[PDB]
Amino acid sequence: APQQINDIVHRTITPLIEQQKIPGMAVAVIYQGKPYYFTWGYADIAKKQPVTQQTLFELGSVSKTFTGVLGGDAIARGEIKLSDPTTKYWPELTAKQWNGITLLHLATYTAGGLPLQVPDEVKSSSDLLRFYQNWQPAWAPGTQRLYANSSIGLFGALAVKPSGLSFEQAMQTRVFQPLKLNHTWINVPPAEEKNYAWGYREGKAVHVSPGALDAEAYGVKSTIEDMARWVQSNLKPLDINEKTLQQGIQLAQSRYWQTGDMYQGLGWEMLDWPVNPDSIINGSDNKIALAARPVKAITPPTPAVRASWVHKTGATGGFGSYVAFIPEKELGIVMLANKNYPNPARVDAAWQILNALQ
Ligand SMILES: *C(=O)/C=C/N[C@@H](C(=O)O)[C@](C)(Cn1cc[n+](C)n1)S(=O)O
Ligand SMILES: [Cl-]
Ligand SMILES: [Zn+2]
Ligand SMILES: [Zn+2]
Ligand SMILES: [Zn+2]
Repeated sequence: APQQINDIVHRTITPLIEQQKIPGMAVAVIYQGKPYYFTWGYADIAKKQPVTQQTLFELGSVSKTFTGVLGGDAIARGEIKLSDPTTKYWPELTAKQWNGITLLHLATYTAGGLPLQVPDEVKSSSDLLRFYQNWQPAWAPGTQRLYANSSIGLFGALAVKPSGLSFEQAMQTRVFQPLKLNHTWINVPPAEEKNYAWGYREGKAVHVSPGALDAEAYGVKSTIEDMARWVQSNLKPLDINEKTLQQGIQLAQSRYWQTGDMYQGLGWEMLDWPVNPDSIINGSDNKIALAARPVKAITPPTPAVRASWVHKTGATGGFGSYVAFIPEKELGIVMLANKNYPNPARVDAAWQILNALQ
């Protein structure tokens, strides 16, 4: 890699690892469209297995970017419309509060207060229906954004219904395979489990536990190479030969709602570039990122703006991830770690690197 990249990566990430006690980390810096890879530490401490470019990490909520693009691909196929009512795809959702809640609201967390989590007691389709049937909204739809796995999670599940495919089969055939993400998995196959890093929480080795709608909201695992290719695909959608997927990527970066200097896409979140770094750093703290905030509709949604900081944080019990990119500059970064360390530390490091390379 260019010396300038090597230097800023060492001086930014090695101290981050020292400061945050991260056991293993993989970073990809995309510079002029090309990924440069860096690894540190161990995927499995006790076995002394190093992190490599083939190590699988839990992406956590970075998974929502795949769900948003899959939903965009379904829009481009004409299979769904964001204005469609939820009940078109789930008629059994007869409760009156669902009158007026659209797929747009589900995808963008604006349904009116769907909770952050699907309750752990939900273990079957019948349990899931009772959960949504009994939910009482705190706000009218389309007025407040409250980040929630139960919101975009339902969006993903319903968006694939017209295809007749399971969510996992839809994601594999319509996103992973066309983009040659051949080491990205909702369910890690046994033959690949040897590359699956352990996450570390308070010293103990942990993996994410199953949960309702986990694949849609936080359940994808991937390598640093595949995630760099994901960033390249979102930086340069016109390079993708499948037209519905090219357009789905663009639709996921459209701006549907604004709150402060942040715009809500499908999975992705966006800000105008140049960005105020303190805003993205401070705003990534869960105290803010998970709080309810009023939104203003953008009608029609702004088509994907090239001069944007586009990003998503993600976490599981034992992992912490971050992806950010700037289409106008063909600049991006992926940071995968097997410790869940505070989001602001992730964003600060990413901005220090990309700012140095602009
Ligand atoms: C996106 O990053 C969301 C991640 N969810 C985390 C979290 O809430 O901190 C997990 C995945 C929570 N969770 C709920 C149900 N299950 C199986 N995990 S993590 O702490 O376990
Ligand atoms: Cl140094
Ligand atoms: Zn040094
Ligand atoms: Zn791969
Ligand atoms: Zn392989």
